[PDB]
Amino acid sequence: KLPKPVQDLIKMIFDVESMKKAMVEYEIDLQKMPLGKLSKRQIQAAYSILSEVQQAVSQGSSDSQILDLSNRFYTLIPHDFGMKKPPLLNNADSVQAKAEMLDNLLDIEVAYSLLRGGIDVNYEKLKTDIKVVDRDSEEAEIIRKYVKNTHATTHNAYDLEVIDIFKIEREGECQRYKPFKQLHNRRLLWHGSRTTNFAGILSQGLRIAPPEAPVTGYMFGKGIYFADMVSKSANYCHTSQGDPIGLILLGEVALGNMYELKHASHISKLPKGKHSVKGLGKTTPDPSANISLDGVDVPLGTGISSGVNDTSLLYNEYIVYDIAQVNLKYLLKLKFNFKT
Ligand SMILES: COC(=O)c1cnc(N2CCN(C(=O)c3ccc(-c4nc5cccc(C(N)=O)c5[nH]4)cc3)CC2)nc1
Repeated sequence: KLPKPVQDLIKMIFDVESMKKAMVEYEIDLQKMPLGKLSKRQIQAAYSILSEVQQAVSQGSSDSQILDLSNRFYTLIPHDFGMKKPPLLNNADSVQAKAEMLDNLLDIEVAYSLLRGGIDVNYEKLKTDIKVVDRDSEEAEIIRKYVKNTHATTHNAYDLEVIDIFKIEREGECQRYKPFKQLHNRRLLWHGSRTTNFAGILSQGLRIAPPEAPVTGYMFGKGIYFADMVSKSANYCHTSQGDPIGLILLGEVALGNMYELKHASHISKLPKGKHSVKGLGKTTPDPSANISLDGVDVPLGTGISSGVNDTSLLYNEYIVYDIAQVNLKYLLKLKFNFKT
């Protein structure tokens, strides 16, 4: 009954094929730990094992206090390690991969638990209004200016192809966002993610990392992270040429007084007065070219110098610390054409 490209979208983000493939990747044992068996106790409780483990990554527990811990992680999240003894979780390079693993499992769990309980039926459980923006229109044309124009040259692994442009209103967000709709400095910014996560995103909104989750890797702490160049968000689609179709959001995020840092602070509470963090990049879109939809900054100028030496970022990052500061506006279906 819905339009074709929206029916395809729901078959993309509820594809049980993708989910199983994403666990064979992470070397999870699907015999002991199938899709159904993924519960929310475990991921929180696995995260928990990546408190204590990290809680002795800087002291370095010693195997007397590591082995048992590194062990007790595999009780809940079993793995299938070829023929080589299980990689012992005793470094921050290891706990990174596992941090990103549970980060993904959590939304794969959301996707199943929605599909399993009670393609128009799966649309219902996304609790999101999904409407097609039409190619030839203007709304269509200023989204494409932004995608072609703010492609960064450091990101030369792919050309960016727009397939479908959807308009999105998640149930309850409009109300949640009224308080921040009157805040100054509001931007339509990019947010990329794995398509296995999008079941979780559309249904639950963009969340901040749970408190059980590790220290660092989080440059500007546990917040919702946006970019102004599509490439930077495009990269967190983690698409191979095996699966060359990604999903990237546009968000209205109400940034207000941006706290402007040029190196990592694990920001735990924002300064009285500040509403977001702005990681200052080397390159920033032509601020000349910044356009205005409905009292929202659409920064779609091409890359020029910010002029700003003495940053650890090649490109800007926006972070909020309140889920209510985001109001998701569009969802884009992209093809990744690769260059080698
Ligand atoms: C053990 O400590 C470590 O060394 C370590 C631990 N954990 C880690 N890691 C696990 C925890 N980490 C994250 O969940 C994380 C992932 C993505 C971003 C992010 N940044 C963005 C900037 C602009 C736009 C976007 C976007 N998606 O549009 C951005 N997304 C941020 C954080 C980070 C990686 N890495 C290292």
